[PDB]
Amino acid sequence: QVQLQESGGGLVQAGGSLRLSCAASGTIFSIDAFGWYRQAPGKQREWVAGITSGSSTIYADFVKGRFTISRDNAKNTVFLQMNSLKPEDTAVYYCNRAKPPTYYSLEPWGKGTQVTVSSH
Amino acid sequence: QVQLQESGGGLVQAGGSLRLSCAASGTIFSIDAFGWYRQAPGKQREWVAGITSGSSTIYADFVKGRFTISRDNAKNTVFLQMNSLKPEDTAVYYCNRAKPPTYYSLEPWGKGTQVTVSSHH
Amino acid sequence: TKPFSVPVLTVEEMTNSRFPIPLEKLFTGPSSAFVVQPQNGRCTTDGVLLGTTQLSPVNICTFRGDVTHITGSRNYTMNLASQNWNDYDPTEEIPAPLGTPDFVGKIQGVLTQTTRTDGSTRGHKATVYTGSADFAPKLGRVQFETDTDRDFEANQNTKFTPVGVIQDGGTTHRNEPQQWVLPSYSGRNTHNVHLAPAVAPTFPGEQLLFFRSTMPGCSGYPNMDLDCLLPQEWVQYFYQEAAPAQSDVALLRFVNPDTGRVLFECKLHKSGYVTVAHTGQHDLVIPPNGYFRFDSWVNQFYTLAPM
Amino acid sequence: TKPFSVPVLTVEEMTNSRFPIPLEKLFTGPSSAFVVQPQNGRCTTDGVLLGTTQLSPVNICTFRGDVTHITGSRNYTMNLASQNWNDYDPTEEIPAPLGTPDFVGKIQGVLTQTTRTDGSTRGHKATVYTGSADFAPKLGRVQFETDTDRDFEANQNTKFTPVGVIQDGGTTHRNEPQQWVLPSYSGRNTHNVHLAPAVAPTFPGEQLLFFRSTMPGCSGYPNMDLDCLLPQEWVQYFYQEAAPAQSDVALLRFVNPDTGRVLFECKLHKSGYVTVAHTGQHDLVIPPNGYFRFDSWVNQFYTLAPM
Repeated sequence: QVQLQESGGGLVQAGGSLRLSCAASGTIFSIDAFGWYRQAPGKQREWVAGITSGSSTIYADFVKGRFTISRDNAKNTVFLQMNSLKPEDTAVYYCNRAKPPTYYSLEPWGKGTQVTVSSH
Repeated sequence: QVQLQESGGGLVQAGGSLRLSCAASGTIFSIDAFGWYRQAPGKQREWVAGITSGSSTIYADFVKGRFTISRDNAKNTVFLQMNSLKPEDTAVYYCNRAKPPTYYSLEPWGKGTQVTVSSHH
Repeated sequence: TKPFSVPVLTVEEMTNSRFPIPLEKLFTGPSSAFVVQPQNGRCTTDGVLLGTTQLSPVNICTFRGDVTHITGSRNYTMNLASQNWNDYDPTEEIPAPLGTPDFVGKIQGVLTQTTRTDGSTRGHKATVYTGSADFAPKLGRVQFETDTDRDFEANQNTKFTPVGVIQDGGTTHRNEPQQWVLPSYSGRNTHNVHLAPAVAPTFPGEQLLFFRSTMPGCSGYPNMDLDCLLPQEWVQYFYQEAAPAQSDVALLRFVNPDTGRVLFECKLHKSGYVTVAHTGQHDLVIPPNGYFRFDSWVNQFYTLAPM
Repeated sequence: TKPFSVPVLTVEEMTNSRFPIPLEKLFTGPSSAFVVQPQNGRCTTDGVLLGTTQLSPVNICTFRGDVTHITGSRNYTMNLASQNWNDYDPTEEIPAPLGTPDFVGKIQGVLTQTTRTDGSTRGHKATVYTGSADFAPKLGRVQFETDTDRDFEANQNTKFTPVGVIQDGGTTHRNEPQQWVLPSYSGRNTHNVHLAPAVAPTFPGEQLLFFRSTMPGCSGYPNMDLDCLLPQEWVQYFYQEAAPAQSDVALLRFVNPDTGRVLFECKLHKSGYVTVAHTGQHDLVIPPNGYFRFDSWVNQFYTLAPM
């Protein structure tokens, strides 16, 4: 079965940076495209970044220039590097198998990883 | 329009007593029958006690003479006197309008009142 | 002049006319001890719809309109619209909007909503209490108990999709729903109007034949039996065919199409219900490919062969 | 010899054949940017069901069977049964069980279960991901994402009732469901079998005519448009009538019964889809009592009157 497991979240200072990881098992990783998504309490879930099997990338306008998605096929892992963080980036972050070019997600979700950006 | 508002729950030791109250509005209280119900986490909600507009009473098998349902039409209030409490009685308790003779409930629920009975274990 | 008939469909190919689920089986039992007056699944053999009956089974026990939050609760009042979102007309000579539930019980499903400006959407578990004092679909108002006090917006299209029934306890299991108890369609202490009539066997030794399903249960120990007097497909067919009735009673044979063997016969009354010659409760055992076949118009003194 | 016809039913009286909701409107637009190959709502004019099409409106996008899960998981695998709870047979020459969803997207609804011994019941929010690698209804297995990891029992009858669709984000709103993208019915990296064919207009100036509904949305910003090639009632009617086709194209006129005026005409193709002469993307503005009327079999080169 497909399994998705995010890690790397925590409490970070505004303007800080951190890297999330997502291990995706149970599929043929090298032929899949992936996305990162986020959801804050009481808000709709939203897409933030996508990567093709060819390692071409695309970003939501509100993270462009700050976030970088990448992949390591040998590790079956997708990463999200998050720089210049703001309180509006606080959310649970999730990765998923995705369908380009619009990057709707395909599978039931993993548990996600909490990112909270302090306003102090 | 119908409102149901429970109070009187609490934490007690095995063998203790509580008195639950339920304030009902939005109906003609004096012609209604009422019931008490309870639900513990992960279990089905179940009926506890019923009272007719004539103030006749009837109880579930597990009550075994320990609880008394009554009504005060003047105050639009139903009561559940709860004696000889056991840990198995732990639950959120609710009152409702009910349909005799089987006492199924009729209305959306109030918030209920928590009863917790500790075991002197 | 157009000849009467019934559809060549098996029981399992057909649909309950009182809740949006397939038929499962045929059942007969005595019914002198309660009133049999359902309002959905009511149609004459010549195509006149009765009660709250409309044509598609997916609209049965659905509601649509705008919602307003009931302060101090997780509950919402729905102000009903028509199915096509036009204004509801409370002056039509019907008991309640077509497809309204016709029994007292707790119907659980999902209340969904779309915000028209951005197309954002939301959905919540919801229960309608059709025995509640405030259940008044004929006046255009019903209430839903939900799991939110904040998520539904005002003046936005909202829909309830039914799933099943629940039970919250009593002196016995299966004490609710009460499928033969009509709701008070305009709320507590009101007159129901424009009802399809109660039905009963009038011929000695006869009982009603019921087209039976099992409603999903969503919590508790509900009575999930649901009997309708006509399959929904028979309502749809009579409406379309509108064949004149040549007498008050159509004789049907239930036939195995592989062998041509007749399993039993029954009476389809012109006002839209079926009787069989049997005494007692009985689950009929039928070949799954069997179907009903209209054979003759008969007079008022026809004695059926025992079922 | 038996004359062909279509039902005298208005659009709003009829039902989508790809999800259990009423029809709302007629819609036409170009379709060269996509492959139009739905598997529900497929039937020839002489009554041969195609694809995954079956007769019951309420069984579309429903599933039944027993469930299992890995300890700690809120995801449950359903081992599919047939509609009547008999064993499912993966060797029948169909793409997937009749009524299986025929599009890629996320269908939310409710998973209900009854325990046979005592009649206890339970219901939980559940979503099926028909674009997931493990969605494999042709093999007899689908999975549901639920809000429990402990309440369902094994070897007890379990049903999924569909409510609506969801969306979880992307480069734009309304990027899923993809109503014209078939699922992989046997799961990832497998080829579909026994499909009803794709359809398209033939001649200059023609477009497909769709029978359109709006699916409920349960979260996010889903594309709720749902187009079927035939109303479910037309499937039911052609199956019942089985009138022989005298050519490959039936000419229908859409009529206002109050004035007798013809609003437009259209081709109903023998293999079960409709075309009109129009260039553009439009909902059709129709009188709500309008209906379709079969007028003539025509040759395959017939020129429709432009709308």
